[PDB]
Amino acid sequence: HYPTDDIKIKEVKELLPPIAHLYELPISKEASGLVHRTRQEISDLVHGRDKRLLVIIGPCSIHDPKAALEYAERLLKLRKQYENELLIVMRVYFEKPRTTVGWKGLINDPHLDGTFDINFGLRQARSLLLSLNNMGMPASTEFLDMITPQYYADLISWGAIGARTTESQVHRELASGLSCPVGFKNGTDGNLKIAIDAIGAASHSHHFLSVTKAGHSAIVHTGGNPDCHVILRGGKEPNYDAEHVSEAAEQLRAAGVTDKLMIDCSHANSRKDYTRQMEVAQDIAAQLEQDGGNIMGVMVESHLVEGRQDKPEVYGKSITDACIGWGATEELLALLAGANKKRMAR
Amino acid sequence: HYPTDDIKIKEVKELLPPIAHLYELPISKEASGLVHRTRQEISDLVHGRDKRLLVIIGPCSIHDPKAALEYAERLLKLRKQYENELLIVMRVYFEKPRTTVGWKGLINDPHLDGTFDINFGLRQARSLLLSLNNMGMPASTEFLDMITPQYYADLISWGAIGARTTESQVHRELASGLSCPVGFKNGTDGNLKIAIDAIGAASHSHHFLSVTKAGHSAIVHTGGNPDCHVILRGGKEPNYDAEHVSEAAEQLRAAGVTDKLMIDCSHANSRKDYTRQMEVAQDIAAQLEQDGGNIMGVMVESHLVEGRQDKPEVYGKSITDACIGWGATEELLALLAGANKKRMAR
Amino acid sequence: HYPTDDIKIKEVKELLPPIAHLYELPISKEASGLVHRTRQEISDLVHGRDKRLLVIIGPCSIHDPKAALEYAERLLKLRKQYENELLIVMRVYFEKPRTTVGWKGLINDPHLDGTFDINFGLRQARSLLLSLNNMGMPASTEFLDMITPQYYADLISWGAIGARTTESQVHRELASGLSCPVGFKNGTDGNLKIAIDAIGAASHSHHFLSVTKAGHSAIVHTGGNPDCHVILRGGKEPNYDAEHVSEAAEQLRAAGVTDKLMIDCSHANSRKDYTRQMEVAQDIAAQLEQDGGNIMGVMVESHLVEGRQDKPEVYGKSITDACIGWGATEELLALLAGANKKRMAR
Amino acid sequence: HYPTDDIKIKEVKELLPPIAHLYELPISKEASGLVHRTRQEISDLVHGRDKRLLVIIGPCSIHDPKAALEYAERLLKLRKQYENELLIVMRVYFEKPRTTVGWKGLINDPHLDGTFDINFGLRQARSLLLSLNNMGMPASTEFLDMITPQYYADLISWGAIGARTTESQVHRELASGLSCPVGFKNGTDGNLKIAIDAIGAASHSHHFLSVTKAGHSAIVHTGGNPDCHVILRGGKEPNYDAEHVSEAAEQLRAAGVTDKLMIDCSHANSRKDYTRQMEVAQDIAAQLEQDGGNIMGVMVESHLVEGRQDKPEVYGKSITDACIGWGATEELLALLAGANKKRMAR
Ligand SMILES: N[C@@H](Cc1ccc(O)cc1)C(=O)O
Ligand SMILES: N[C@@H](Cc1ccc(O)cc1)C(=O)O
Ligand SMILES: N[C@@H](Cc1ccc(O)cc1)C(=O)O
Ligand SMILES: N[C@@H](Cc1ccc(O)cc1)C(=O)O
Ligand SMILES: [Mn+2]
Ligand SMILES: [Mn+2]
Ligand SMILES: [Mn+2]
Ligand SMILES: [Mn+2]
Repeated sequence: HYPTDDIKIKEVKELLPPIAHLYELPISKEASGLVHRTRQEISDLVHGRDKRLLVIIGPCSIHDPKAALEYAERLLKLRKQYENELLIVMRVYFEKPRTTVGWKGLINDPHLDGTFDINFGLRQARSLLLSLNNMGMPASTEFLDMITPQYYADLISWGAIGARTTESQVHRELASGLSCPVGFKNGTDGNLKIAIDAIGAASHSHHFLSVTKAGHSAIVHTGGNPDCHVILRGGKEPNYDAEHVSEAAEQLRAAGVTDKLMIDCSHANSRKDYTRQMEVAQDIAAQLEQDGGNIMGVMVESHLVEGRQDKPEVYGKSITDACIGWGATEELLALLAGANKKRMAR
Repeated sequence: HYPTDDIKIKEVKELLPPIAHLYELPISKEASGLVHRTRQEISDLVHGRDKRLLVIIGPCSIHDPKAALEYAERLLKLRKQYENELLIVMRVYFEKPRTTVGWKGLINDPHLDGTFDINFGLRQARSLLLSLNNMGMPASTEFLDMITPQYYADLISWGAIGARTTESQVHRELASGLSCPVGFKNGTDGNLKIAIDAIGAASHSHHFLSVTKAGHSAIVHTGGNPDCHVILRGGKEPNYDAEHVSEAAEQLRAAGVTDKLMIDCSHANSRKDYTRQMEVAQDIAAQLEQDGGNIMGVMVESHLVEGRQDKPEVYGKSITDACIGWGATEELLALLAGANKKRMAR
Repeated sequence: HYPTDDIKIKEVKELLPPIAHLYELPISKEASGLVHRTRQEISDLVHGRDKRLLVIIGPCSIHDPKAALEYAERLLKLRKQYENELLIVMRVYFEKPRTTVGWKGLINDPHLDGTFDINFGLRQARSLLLSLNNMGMPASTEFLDMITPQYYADLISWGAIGARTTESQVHRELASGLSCPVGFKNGTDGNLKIAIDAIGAASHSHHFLSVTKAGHSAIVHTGGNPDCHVILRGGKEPNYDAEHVSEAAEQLRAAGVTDKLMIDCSHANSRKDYTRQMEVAQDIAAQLEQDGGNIMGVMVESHLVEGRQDKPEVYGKSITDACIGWGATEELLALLAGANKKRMAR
Repeated sequence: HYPTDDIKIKEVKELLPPIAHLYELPISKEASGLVHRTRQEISDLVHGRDKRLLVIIGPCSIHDPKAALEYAERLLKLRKQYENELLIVMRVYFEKPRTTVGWKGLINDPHLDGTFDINFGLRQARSLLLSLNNMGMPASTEFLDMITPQYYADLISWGAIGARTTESQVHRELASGLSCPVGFKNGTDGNLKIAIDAIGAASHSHHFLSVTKAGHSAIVHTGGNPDCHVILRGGKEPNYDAEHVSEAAEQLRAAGVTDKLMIDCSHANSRKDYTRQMEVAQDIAAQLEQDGGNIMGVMVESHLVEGRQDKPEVYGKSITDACIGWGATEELLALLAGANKKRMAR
């Protein structure tokens, strides 16, 4: 026969199934309680029942777990300190999607050297998330595929579907069966309709393909996710100001979905310049003081150290998108806490 | 000890692995030969080694195998008759992605009644593709997820990644290991950079998660797909005309990827009107007559009977997007054949 | 770094999982009814609620399914005719365990030429069992390992654990979770304790290692099989006469298990002389006339044609142990039917 | 559709696949060398190329790994002390086969409380075996089924098939693909032919059903095991003396298999009284000092503290068959080393 199968495949390696990771790193009672509780709390924010600000804040991507747990220990103090004004949740993204050839994230390539030790990667990803939850810091992440969630979704209190996948039917179907609340980002060029469309789609029951905990191909029948919302992350032009929030909210009401939204201070809203995250946060603060009824959260890309680097030389310094440092982070959260205390008190 | 896992999952059900369907419906010598040959012949059009026009043509979605087989028998005659000018490959899409609630396609819901007998669907799909190839008709389809291809990619001569997934990293990774040439559509609002980037991305080696033929979770390390191209399919504005082809070509050369492209006569370029497909085809024909050096194919939604219908009452009429009928198909193909006969003789 | 794993293994090949066979050959409504009620009917014989005689009768091993179906259609007329006196179930054994190099049975080597096409054999075995049941003929078999049952046990009305495996803990555990009544044979040298112990063991809950329907290693927690009994099949000397029955009954009563047993007319009771099966059946008929309260069934090795052959040249003639032909079978059943008519009438 | 499938199954639970354990506890360089060499050294005894006595000695069953490690540390000193005369390998059996309801072993029930935590049991079993090998004590075990060996056979230098399974075709097939040398015991009533038949059978190639390292059902094709021998373990009467050895040797040569055998000092050769293990060993000693040409090994049930316990209330005390203590073990080994010194020196 002429060959027709796997013509462009170098290798297919079997993967340790989720149950193997679950046996080594079973979720503890206290992590279980933190996740259940934070999921519910976030849901209240999504549907306008509590007026705290959800703050998803942390590195662009995790490239070292030691630095991440160190970051978490500082953030934990602010989480407790601002607990009446803000619901702080740590951003634990293992990979930034990239068009150009480059590092594929911590799950994919934990040794940062192109050896793609994914079993170790997933094991590390789960270990980190259990430790964070065990210390009192809830975690959030981006789900890029339909398989990785079986390894650690049980430890995630909030999920994101990125700008590049919000329109994708299979990612919407995934979101409809995710145990956590989910935010959908507007398209890379500013299209908001696709995120509005996605919350619609994700609240309904769907079927997609994936694997069981034991690692076998299966059909997943989901119940719908009622806790979805939009994230404004800019486009050609930023979309974070009051007028864009207003238009967005009107559109969400017309589609019959939640008009409470998140604003990303990073990415195309900061123009890929980390020193502008603070500008976006200040405008949001202004919005919260005047009115700001439709804002329920913000996203901030933050690290121990500011900026970015191509190689992982410097500890707690991003190797993907540039972040603000810890000093600026304390400044940003004091401000948001300050502004939302006034909103909550009106 | 609060629950955190599969909170919004109604059911998970095991799927028959690929090997079960490969065991019952193994590829034949003839089907292997046709797939292999057709994939090569198409790559030749992609890289400009041959100036025949690839015509991806057939129903919007397959909802009846008998009608598809009948359609194929008619198309076969014209595939042979035009074989020196056109490379005709049947469209065999099992689903049409959509945002609203509705029929999820032949793989997901073969009984067209909401039972989701996916084991049956996947079986019928492979059976139809094996039959089409055995009769002399090569097939093409859209790959919407990372698992379904293990079940029938071996029977597919050309693959599409739709507008909604072209920017998705995991779909680009998938394309990088598909055995067939792959077309990337421009975004739903007419964005071409995502498809140009996708070609660049898919030519490189990647890892993604999927399942082995035996249905177990796995790491797939791909080789890169050197045979990818863009498909112009409209957006806010149609992009089929000479001026758009030339803008696209310029952008492709500047990214250092192939400047040969496909034009979808349907969907947003026809504005969802099936009678405008013939208009787009004539415009393409006129370009091939004048120059048209960057056009390597077209896409046409065609069935035995023209139009569309909500319920599958009429034999051979679409229940998804509207199609041209057999009569206009004959004329479209005869038009494109003659226009390309001239381009070829230059 | 020395190799320590799989030193003496030539190949490990993956099987189609049971779900693959179950999907091609699902159990029909009618086959389900037959299996359900025959298991119940037999259970009534084991615990003494009904005085009909279970007759397990058919070839030593199946090597041709067509002969087995032709055998089955003749036997069916007799199953119907003697249904008030005899409960006739066909023997569908796929393999005779042996010590010397030879044919490994219809599952292991369905093509009978040493190519070990196990996927094909499991398929053929299931199809044969399905067709038998669909025609009205219940089936029985011997379970030699802990994995093959997942492929066809749903089609089996009565099971044997052979003389060579009755003492094996893992086989006793299997029996404890088999859906059918099970007969255990006495040891090759005549030891009855191992079968009495086996019945005891198998009535309890156990755990044993096996495979799920999807083919994954699993732990099976069984509930106990309350329907087990012994089979007197001879030893150094035959054990079929009234004295031996009576000694067995007492021992059975002493271990507090059912004192109804089965007598195998073949094997070491006939001493591998198929013409003696008739004399064993005549002894049993006499016991039934006189009393025989502890007999609930008999086993008989029977085919279309008598004797045995080394190669499968002659149609419907055994390639394992020698069987009685069809004419002698008619006599034997008539003999047993008439005798038990009088036992039942008392 | 009446139910016919799994009627008497309480629960099917997925088991961690072997690879999961092999990932947490990979074999080390040193353990590899110890396993590889010992297997070769045993092969040499089996085939008469060295006259050292193989000594399989250790607890009847392991129920505490701390005690097993302490026992091993003491045994190691003797292993080295007597290395020129004896090859001391540790008995590391996890379960003892039972007809009556009892503790089902360390693998099945590591917590000694009916929780059947088999994943943990298998993990513990592997861990113990890896530790033993790491400190320089090779290990030996009974293989009771066709799945457990995938989890630790790589750490085993000698395997036993017990009296209850020696006649079993599937265990013979298992043995034919085991990396270690294998001993087959004579039947529980003293039948030697089954063990002689077993060696014959196990030296040829076989197919049996099992699971891959990845935990999926598979067809195993073995190469044959050339290193099998019998074990004399008594029956209705003891079989350990010169005249039973002589007669066994004769039947062995006559069947064209190795006439070197092992004698079990325990079980039916001791009358199930641990105090008579020594009297058996004294007889073997006398045989060696006169001739003892056919003896290549002995088997001894020994522990730190002598005797049995109904429940595990004491350190280093058997909870299954009764074992001689350390004192009696020092004396037995001295006796054997001394007698065998004399055999080796002529
Ligand atoms: N386990 C995920 C949902 C999920 C289920 C099955 C899958 O295959 C994938 C994802 C959660 O609890 O959110
Ligand atoms: N088998 C596909 C490539 C592929 C391989 C593995 C997967 O999991 C998915 C897709 C092809 O030949 O095109
Ligand atoms: N399926 C078997 C019982 C069984 C279940 C699991 C196994 O792994 C083996 C046997 C029956 O219906 O009798
Ligand atoms: N792994 C075993 C042999 C074996 C192989 C496969 C199995 O499924 C079972 C046992 C050994 O090395 O001795
Ligand atoms: Mn980022
Ligand atoms: Mn369409
Ligand atoms: Mn027989
Ligand atoms: Mn013992």
